[PDB]
Amino acid sequence: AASHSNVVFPDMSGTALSWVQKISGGLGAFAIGAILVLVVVTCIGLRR
Amino acid sequence: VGMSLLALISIFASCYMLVAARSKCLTPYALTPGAAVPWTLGILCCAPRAHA
Repeated sequence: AASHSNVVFPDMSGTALSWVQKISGGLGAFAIGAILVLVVVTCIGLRR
Repeated sequence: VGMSLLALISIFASCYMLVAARSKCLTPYALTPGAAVPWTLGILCCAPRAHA
């Protein structure tokens, strides 16, 4: 019989979760940049 | 109870001072038919959002 507690979810520092973190970080940086562009544009538009 | 009450008193005093400073800075602009200086409008929020 198995000698472990049979838990499978890996650590957030594992290779798979490192890849997921990197991809999510890239997409989040893109989204934050787009938010900043929209905010700057709308503030300039409202200041007129 | 004493510490909580003192903290609430201090935070209320600071908020009142900010509101009073805002009112004192933006009071002369409602006594003229002039503009509100959007530079100051951005930092100092006022009731007229778009009008005047």
